[PDB]
Parts: sequence; C-alpha cells; structure tokens
Amino acid sequence: DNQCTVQVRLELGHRAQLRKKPTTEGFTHDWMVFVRGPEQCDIQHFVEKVVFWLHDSFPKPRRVCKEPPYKVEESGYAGFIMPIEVHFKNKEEPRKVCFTYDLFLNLEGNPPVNHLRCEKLTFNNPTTEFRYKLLRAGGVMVMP
Ligand SMILES: C[C@H]1CCCN1Cc1nc2ccc(NC(=O)c3ccc4c(cnn4C4CC4)c3)cc2[nH]1
Repeated sequence: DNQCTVQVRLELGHRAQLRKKPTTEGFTHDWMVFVRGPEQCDIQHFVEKVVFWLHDSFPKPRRVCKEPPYKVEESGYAGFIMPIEVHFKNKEEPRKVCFTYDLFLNLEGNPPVNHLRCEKLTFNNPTTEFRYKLLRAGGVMVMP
C-alpha cells in the first residue's frame, strides 16, 4: 500500500582497437571503458561516483570518476576482468553496485571492439530523497 519499485538503466561498455603501430612501450591496443545512462537520462542525479579497478600493472589502477563522463581511456597489452563499482547518492542500502566487466581486446586481424552491456537496476522502496534522485535521472516507478 506504501510500496514501490524504481527501475533505472545503466549502460556499461568498452571500445578497443589495435593501434596501426604499437606505442614505444609495446602497448598494442587503445581501449575505453565507460558507464553511462540511456539517451535523455542523467545518471549523475543518483550516481555519486564510478570506480574502475584496472589491472594492478596500471599506474593508479583505482580510477575514480565523480562526474560524467564515467570512463577510462587507456592503452594496453591485454584484456582483463575489471571490477566497476557504481556508488549511489543513497543514504541507505544499497550504497553501491559492483559489476565484473570483461574488458576484452580484438585479436590481430579482427575488427575493433564496440560492446555494450545494459544493466537494469531495481530499487525496492527507496527513501523519499533517493526515489527523487532516481526519478530525476529518468527512472520509472512501478507500483504493485
Ligand atoms: C595512456 C597512459 C595513461 C596512464 C598509463 N597509460 C599507459 C599505460 N601504462 C600501463 C601500465 C600497465 C599496463 N598493463 C596492461 O595493459 C596489462 C598488463 C598485464 C596484464 C594485462 C592483462 N593481464 N595481464 C597479466 C599478465 C597477465 C594488462 C598498461 C598500461 N598503459
């Protein structure tokens, strides 16, 4: 009778391409990973920050974006599994969500990578304050 759910959508994705020639350091690939909303949505209303956990080999592997764009642009030798934490402007649980992102590169001779992973987040009975943020972001209220 006082229940609701608010669904919001996140898009995680990455692009990778084999450099025409490797960098001095022998980096073979450029890549970019991101978190975004669908078009006409503003996820910054409910996202405090996004944390991208790069392979321990990278300088400052804990890459924090506190405002859009939520992305990391890098060059590298190899794909890896990237924890991505999306922190919410929520005073209560859940305070964040963690994704395990498959940052895979294109093997020599394959076209560039351009992947998207769509994530629907369902908040059950958010606080008044957090519900407001989710809706401002373009979130959809479902009643029972
Ligand atoms: C454009 C600039 C901005 C700041 C730094 N950046 C250049 C840059 N510095 C870098 C420093 C390190 C790396 N490391 C990798 O690309 C990498 C290394 C080892 C990996 C994997 C996957 N698995 N494994 C282990 C062996 C099994 C990936 C890439 C770097 N790119």
